[PDB]
Amino acid sequence: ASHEERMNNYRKRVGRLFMEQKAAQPDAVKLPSGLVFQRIARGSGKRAPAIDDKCEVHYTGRLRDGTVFDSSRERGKPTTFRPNEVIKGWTEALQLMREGDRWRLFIPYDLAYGVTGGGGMIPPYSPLEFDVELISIKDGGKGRTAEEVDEILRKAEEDRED
Ligand SMILES: CC(C)C[C@H](NC(=O)[C@@H]1CCCCN1S(=O)(=O)Cc1ccc(F)cc1)C(=O)NCc1cccnc1
Ligand code: NA
Ligand code: NA
Ligand code: NA
Ligand code: NA
Repeated sequence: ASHEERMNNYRKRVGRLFMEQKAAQPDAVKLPSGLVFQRIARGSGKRAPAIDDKCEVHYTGRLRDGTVFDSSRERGKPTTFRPNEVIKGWTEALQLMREGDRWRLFIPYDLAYGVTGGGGMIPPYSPLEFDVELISIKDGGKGRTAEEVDEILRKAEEDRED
């Protein structure tokens, strides 16, 4: 095995251990895609964004070792994204969040920057950790209802072992 293969095998191994350890947290929820989240706060909003709604958020992104690769909080002002403009783990999570929700997201590499990595700071095969707060959705949000979301999340917890 070449060095690159051995290095990426290592990256995949420790990344998978990280994902497993975070999914085993009692308040963590694992979704079928592989996305894991913990609720930091439950918002009072009643609608999740649609795939093309503009979401105002505060976030901090960290690698498995805690290194911060990007943070709107450090910039002192929120950032606005649509779900269809962001990595797959965020696209999925945002459509399951309502205004005021604050989540810790644990994103496996295949729902993040994948085999190439990104930004110079995220190497190949990196899981990512985000603390994300959904502050507002432009014009209220045209996605799932709070009740639709909660059923998905309830049912997701039920079928964890499946
Ligand atoms: C301007 C922004 C809309 C772009 C967007 N950003 C993100 O989706 C993530 C999550 C949301 C917060 C922002 N970040 S981030 O903080 O992780 C970026 C980052 C990475 C590495 C680093 F070193 C520093 C920062 C992006 O990349 N989309 C392209 C794409 C889509 C699907 C698959 N792959 C790539
Ligand atoms: Na971390
Ligand atoms: Na939610
Ligand atoms: Na990644
Ligand atoms: Na990566």
